[PDB]
Amino acid sequence: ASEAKQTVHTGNTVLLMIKGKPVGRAQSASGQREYGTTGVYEIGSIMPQEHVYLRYEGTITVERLRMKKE
Amino acid sequence: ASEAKQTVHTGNTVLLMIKGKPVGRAQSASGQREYGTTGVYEIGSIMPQEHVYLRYEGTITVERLRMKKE
Repeated sequence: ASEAKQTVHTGNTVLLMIKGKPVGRAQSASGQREYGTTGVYEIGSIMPQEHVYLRYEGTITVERLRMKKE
Repeated sequence: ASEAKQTVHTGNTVLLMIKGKPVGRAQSASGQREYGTTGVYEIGSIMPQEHVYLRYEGTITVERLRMKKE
């Protein structure tokens, strides 16, 4: 039995590709992402009035076993 | 302590108003005041005999985040 209504990605389900070649023996990939969300405050209340996005940042980290070639 | 019970004013306990409308996004206000207080000296003592007020001056500075309107 194979159902689509629930499914999760897994290490076996996902290829990593660079320039149209799959990366062999990749052990992990970690993608991280940040928007710099800054809260707006003013005289008259302690509450945040608003949030603003100010600076996008992100990194991709890859661990791999060192092959003898490629 | 409850806001109704604090002994000290704090930024949330006060509002800034001009022409009967609250000034939004107010970050700070600084009020300064000078009296020109000058000491009088005379021959026979090294010490000021009295101080006198000469010229009142004062400035109020307001700083805000710039809104898209108002």
